[PDB]
Amino acid sequence: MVLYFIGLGLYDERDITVKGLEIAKKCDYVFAEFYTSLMAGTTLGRIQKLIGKEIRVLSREDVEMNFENIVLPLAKENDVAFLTPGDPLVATTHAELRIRAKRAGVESYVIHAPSIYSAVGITGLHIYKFGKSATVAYPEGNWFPTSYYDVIKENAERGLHTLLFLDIKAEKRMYMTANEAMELLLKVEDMKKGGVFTDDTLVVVLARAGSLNPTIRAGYVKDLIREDFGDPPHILIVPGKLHIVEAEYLVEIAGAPREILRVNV
Amino acid sequence: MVLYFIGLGLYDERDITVKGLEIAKKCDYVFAEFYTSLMAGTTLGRIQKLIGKEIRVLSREDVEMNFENIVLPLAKENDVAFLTPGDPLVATTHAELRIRAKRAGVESYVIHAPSIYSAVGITGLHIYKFGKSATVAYPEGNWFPTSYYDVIKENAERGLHTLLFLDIKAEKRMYMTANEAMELLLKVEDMKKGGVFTDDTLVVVLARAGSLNPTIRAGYVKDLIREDFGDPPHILIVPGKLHIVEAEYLVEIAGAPREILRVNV
Ligand SMILES: Nc1ncnc2c1ncn2[C@@H]1O[C@H](CSCC[C@H](N)C(=O)O)[C@@H](O)[C@H]1O
Ligand code: NA
Repeated sequence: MVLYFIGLGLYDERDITVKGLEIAKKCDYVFAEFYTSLMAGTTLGRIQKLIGKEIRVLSREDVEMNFENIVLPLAKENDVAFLTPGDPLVATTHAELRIRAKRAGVESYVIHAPSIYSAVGITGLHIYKFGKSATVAYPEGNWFPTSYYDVIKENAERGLHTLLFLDIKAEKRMYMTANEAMELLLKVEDMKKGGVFTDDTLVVVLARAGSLNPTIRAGYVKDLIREDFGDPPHILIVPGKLHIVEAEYLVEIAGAPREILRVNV
Repeated sequence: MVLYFIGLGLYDERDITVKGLEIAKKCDYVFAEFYTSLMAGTTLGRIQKLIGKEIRVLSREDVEMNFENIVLPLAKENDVAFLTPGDPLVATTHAELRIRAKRAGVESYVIHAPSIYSAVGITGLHIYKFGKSATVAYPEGNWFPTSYYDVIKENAERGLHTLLFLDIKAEKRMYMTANEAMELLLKVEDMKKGGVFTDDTLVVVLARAGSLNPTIRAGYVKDLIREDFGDPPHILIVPGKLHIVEAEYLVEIAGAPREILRVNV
C-alpha cells in the first residue's frame, strides 16, 4: 500500500543512499526512469544487480501520462519503488506525481539522494550565491529560444551565479557538451548583444559529478571553448562576481588562471 | 595517504550514500563535525556502529583553526575521512579546507550526500525557480542582522522563491525554529516596512527533511507563526509567483488554504 520515490544519486550505482537501497530491496515492484537524466557512470544491469530486483524502465510518456495506470495500481497491494537519477522531485514535473498518488489513495514517501543542485558545491562557489537556474536548449527549425541567456543576465546583474543544465537527448543518448553550450551562448550574444556571454566571460565546467575523479575546470571562454572536458554529462556555470575565497578555490582546485584573483573579484 | 570529505545526509545514518559507506569503512582515521547542521534522527553511536570506526568529533574551532594540525597530518600517511551532516560543501565553508589539504600536499576527494538545498523539491516548489538564498541569524546583543530580509525582497521582485537556512549554535544545543524565524522577520518588517514579510505573506516550512515523515506545511504567517512543526532542524521558504501546479501541491500535500489556488498572474 506504499509508493517510494527513491533517488539514485549522481553518477553510478553506489550513489544511491543506504536507506534507499535497503528500502528498494524490500519492495515488490521497482520502476525507474532515465529520460530526465542518465546514470553515465553505470548501467541498468549494475543497478538491478545491486538491488536484486527486476527494474521496469518507464518512458516520459509512461510517467507523465500513465503513472496512475502503470505504477499506482500495484502500490495498492504492494510496496512499490520508483527510481530516478539524482534527488526525487527535483525534475520539475515529478512533485505532481505525489498528488496523483494521494488521489489514488496511495501513501508515498520520499527517499533523497545527491543532486547536481547541491553537488555543484564542489566547484567552490557558495551555494547561497546561485540565482535562478536554466537549461541551454538546441535551436531547431524556426525556433531559436534564448531565455537561458536572459537568466544569466538577471543573475549576474545581481552578483549571483547561474547553474546551466545542458540539453539532453535521453533516448538517442545525445548529450550537449559544455563546448557546444558555449558556442550557442556566443551566438546568442551576437544577436542580443547584451554583453552577457563573450570570450572574456569566466565560466566553470563540472563533469561527472559524483565520480571520485570529476572534471572541474574554470577559465575564460576563449580558452575553454575548445578544451576537452571528457565524457558527459557536462554542467555549465556562469559565475557572478566572485568572493576572494571562491576565486582561490577555482585557482587551486579547478586550475583557473591566477588572473581571476583581480579581474573577477 | 588521502583525505575524504564524506557527507552523512539529512536525517539519520542511512542517508549516507553507499559509496560513502564503503569508503568510510576502509579509512584508517575518521573525523567529523556536527555544528554545521542537525541530524535529528541518529546518534554518534549509531554512525560509529554503521561505519565500524570510532569517530573523533571536532568543534568549529578545531576545524576552522586547527584542521591542518589535527586532520591533515594523518592524511599524509593514512586514509582519512572527514564526515559532516548533509553535503559537506553546501552552506558551509568546508570547501576552503580542500585548499589547505592541497597546500599540505594532501589529495582530497568529495563524496556527496543528500542536502537540504535539493530536498526543497519535496515542498512542491520548482527548484529552478529558487533565487539567492540567505540565513536567518540570531540577533547578538545589540547587533541585529537583517540582510536576509533584502534577499527575500530581491527574489520576490523577480518572482523567485527564497530558501532560508535557519541559524544554529550547536555548542548550546540551540536550533532556530521556523516560528522563531518568522518572529525575527516580522520584527525586521516593522523596522523597514518594505511590505516584504507580513502576517499575510505565504510561507512554507520543511522540518526534518530526510525522515520518512517530514513536516511539510504551507500557509499565511499569521496562521503558521505559532503552529508546532516538530523538532528541528527547520528551514523557512518564502515563495515568489507560483505556478498553478506548485499551488496545487502546496494545497494537496502541504495543507495550504485552497485560497492560494487562485493565483494572481
Ligand atoms: N533535514 C533537514 N531539515 C530541515 N532543515 C535542514 C535539514 N538539514 C539542514 N537544514 C537546514 O540547514 C541548516 C544547516 S546549513 C548546512 C547544510 C548542509 N551542508 C546540507 O547539505 O543540508 C539548518 O540549521 C537548517 O535550517
Ligand atoms: Na538554486
